[PDB]
Amino acid sequence: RFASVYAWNRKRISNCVADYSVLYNFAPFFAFKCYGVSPTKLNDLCFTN
Amino acid sequence: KVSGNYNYLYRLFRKSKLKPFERDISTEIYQAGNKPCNGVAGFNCYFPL
Repeated sequence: RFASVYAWNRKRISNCVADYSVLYNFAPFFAFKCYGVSPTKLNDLCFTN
Repeated sequence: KVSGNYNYLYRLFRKSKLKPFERDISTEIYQAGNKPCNGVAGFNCYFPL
């Protein structure tokens, strides 16, 4: 029941350690377009939030 | 111009980072995953230029 584009919900994530290397198996994952941050340099970066 | 010359491009992805004063002439597809792409350049496989 994901929300609409006009009315979206923010899912705050602050108490856990986030690795993306195994979340690819929860959906077909049609798109993985993103920015200068390296896709492999996502599991190690210590984001403030 | 409205589109700009596409002759001048820059690389985005490679397995190993650069060494001082080395050229990297190569037309390939970076494999951002465990999918052996043959040049389709779709999901988990991107054009570096």
